[PDB]
Amino acid sequence: AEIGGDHGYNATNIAAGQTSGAVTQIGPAVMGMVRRAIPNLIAFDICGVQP
Amino acid sequence: AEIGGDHGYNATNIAAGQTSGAVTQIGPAVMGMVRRAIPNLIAFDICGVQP
Amino acid sequence: AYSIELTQDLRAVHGMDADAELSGILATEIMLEINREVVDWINYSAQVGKS
Amino acid sequence: ASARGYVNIKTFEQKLDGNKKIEGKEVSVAFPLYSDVHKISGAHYQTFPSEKAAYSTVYEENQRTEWIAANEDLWKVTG
Amino acid sequence: GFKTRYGIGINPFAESAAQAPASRIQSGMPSILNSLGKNAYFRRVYVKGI
Amino acid sequence: AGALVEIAEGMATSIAELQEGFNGSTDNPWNEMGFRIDKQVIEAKSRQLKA
Amino acid sequence: MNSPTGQVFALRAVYGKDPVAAGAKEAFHPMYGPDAMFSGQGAAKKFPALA
Amino acid sequence: MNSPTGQVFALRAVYGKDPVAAGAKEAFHPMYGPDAMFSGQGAAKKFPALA
Amino acid sequence: MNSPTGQVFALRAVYGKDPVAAGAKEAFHPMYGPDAMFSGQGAAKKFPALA
Repeated sequence: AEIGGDHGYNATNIAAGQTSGAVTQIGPAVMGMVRRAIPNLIAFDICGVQP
Repeated sequence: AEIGGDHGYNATNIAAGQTSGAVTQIGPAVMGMVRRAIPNLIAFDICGVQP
Repeated sequence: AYSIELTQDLRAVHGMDADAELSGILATEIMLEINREVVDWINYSAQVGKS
Repeated sequence: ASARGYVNIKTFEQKLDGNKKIEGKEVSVAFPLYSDVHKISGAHYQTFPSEKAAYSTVYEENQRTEWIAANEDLWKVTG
Repeated sequence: GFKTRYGIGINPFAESAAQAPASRIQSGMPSILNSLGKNAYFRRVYVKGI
Repeated sequence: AGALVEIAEGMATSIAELQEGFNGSTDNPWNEMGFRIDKQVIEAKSRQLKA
Repeated sequence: MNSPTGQVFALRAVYGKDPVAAGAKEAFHPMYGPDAMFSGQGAAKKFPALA
Repeated sequence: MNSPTGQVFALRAVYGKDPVAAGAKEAFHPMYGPDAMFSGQGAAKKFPALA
Repeated sequence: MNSPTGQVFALRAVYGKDPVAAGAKEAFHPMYGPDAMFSGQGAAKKFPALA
């Protein structure tokens, strides 16, 4: 009666592949890295430049 | 001084990619699977088969 | 001041440069500040309105 | 605490023999300990994971020989 | 009988009101801690008096 | 109320020139920026019925 | 999701020399602005927190 | 090892209906012979341990 | 109505194993939403009625 088992649903147990069942999987694939936006400038029409 | 850090050398903290430094890596990748060898038979010449 | 032990493995695991990530966020941070400066002096140097 | 997960085995008691029972026992196990050692099959149970231990009998990260004696105790036949 | 398996996920940066994630390996399953009332993407308003 | 206003300014070219131990001066480090890279993990849950 | 348990990273740009630290400000944060003088006078002298 | 922290699997062939269990006899083990009636009489009746 | 006594059937989609029974809920009901864990977690345990 081989049980497939699940991860604990814990965040650590998954990242390790640790599984209550028989098999311990490799790892949690990758769905890709999310970065944070780079914010916008007000430009300079508000103030004279004069390099 | 952005530090690269290490896995804790703990067995879980590696498989989870948890890392003391900035970056938490993906995971261990894989070095391949090791199975266990099947033993060897003594065959039948020691006892008359006689189906 | 990033680290040499980081760029090795971060390039291995994530493929990112770990340099142009810092030079990207410093050169961007000096601009986002020099832009938030000349807005701050507008708000700083402005008379109280509705007065 | 276990800090990871709790696999919760609830055995359901039954009449094995004349005027005898296999007592159903609510028990919780720290998930890493559970995946390592569990003997439960054919034991008339049902299991679920939970972030906190869902039964009053709790086994943390480190017991081992204390737990190894508890799971095989799920088969104890009392009258 | 039928069986399906799906699973749900929460957008990292969901909260975005916090400069740091906790624990740095953090379940993306919606839970009371991370996902309850904390998504910056969804803003809910009970309208009364209709 | 205008009591406590909000500004952004520069760095005097006398201080910025010698910065972090030039010309005998000391105790005045530069400011730095890192990056972090933390991860998340999800799990698949099941569902099912009968007739 | 092809294999169970996806995972997704997140790159926080964190400044102040400690990418992972208690209460280390995030760099480009849609909510919170860039600290106006950080590159600037803020690096030359330490300004007293307002309490 | 190209990327840090490789990982190797191991597949134990376990019998007794519970792949992961307390003292679950491994199937094909160079040390230990197979219990010669497991398939056989040992499944029909239970033989008492010797103590 | 071409002949006395018409008749009209009605197919209730009723769930819970009893096509006819006491208060067995109808499946696709314009009023009542489908209980969203019935297939799901709701079949693993019985959630305590709220009273």
